[PDB]
Amino acid sequence: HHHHGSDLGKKLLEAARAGQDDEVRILMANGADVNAHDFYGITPLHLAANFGHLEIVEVLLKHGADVNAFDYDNTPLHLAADAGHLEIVEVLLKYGADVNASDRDGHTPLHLAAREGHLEIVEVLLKNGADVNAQDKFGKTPFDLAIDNGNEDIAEVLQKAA
Amino acid sequence: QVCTGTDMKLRLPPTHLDMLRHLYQGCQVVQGNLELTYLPTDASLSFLQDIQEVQGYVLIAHNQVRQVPLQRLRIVRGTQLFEDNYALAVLDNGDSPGGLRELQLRSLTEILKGGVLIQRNPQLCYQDTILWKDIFHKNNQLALTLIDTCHPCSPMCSRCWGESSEDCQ
Repeated sequence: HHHHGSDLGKKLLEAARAGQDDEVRILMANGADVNAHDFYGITPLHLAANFGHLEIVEVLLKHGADVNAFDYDNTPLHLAADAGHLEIVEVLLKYGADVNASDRDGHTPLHLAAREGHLEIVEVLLKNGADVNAQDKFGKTPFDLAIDNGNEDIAEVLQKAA
Repeated sequence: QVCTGTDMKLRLPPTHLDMLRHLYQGCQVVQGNLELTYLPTDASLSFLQDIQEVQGYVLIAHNQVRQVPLQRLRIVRGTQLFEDNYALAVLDNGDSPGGLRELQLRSLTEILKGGVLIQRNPQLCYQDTILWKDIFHKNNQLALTLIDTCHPCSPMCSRCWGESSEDCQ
């Protein structure tokens, strides 16, 4: 049967995904669970971080959403770093997102930013304490991923930061 | 080979079964949403046997039937989405009791866009054993999956659509 909290959690995942700010804020004032997740552990923070919705990210954070939540794969910081959302990365970090969290493959966000050729995000990560020596389950490093991905500029930055 | 789906959603139909038959009989590819709703226990659904593709969303809801012969459906494109979210929605099927026992979608491979919603199906088994991430397409990895959580899967698999060896993922 239908339950209040679950339905509001559903609505919240939906709205956070869709980028609907008004809906998200309203759902906040109605007590929707900021930490609701789907079958795969996807939280509203994950969705917003990934689909580039900055307002919604800040709102969820201020309402206490778990910055370091793992879903089936990773943390919100991973998603934002992989998707090339610089500001979301900065906010996430400002709110205590772990710069070195490792996903189910042992990727850190530095791994993903380097793989995806996002340089400015690589710099923000480094400046925030990212470890260049982090090794994924393939024994691969962020420098490794940058080189493997045609990212040589990013590689130079990483090499200089070691 | 080709047919139009329907826009009716959760709205009450009653002759309804006949329209569904005349619509989908023989149809391989659905050019709209496949909405199967408010079907009673004695309903004969065999005219769904040919369905291969669905361009819209699949909606299965408020049915008393124990089975929905969708075994031939390989792909849901999700160019239209139920509640703007889910390409597959199986809701409230239920009330020997009625209601969907098993999804049995043996051929389901790709869900191109949109998520999965399976809720309040009191007789249904195995929905939670399926690896849905494998089915979602490469750019669909972030769609919402909300599903409720029975004999074990056939030992010949532990991921299955139903009890039979034919039902393994």
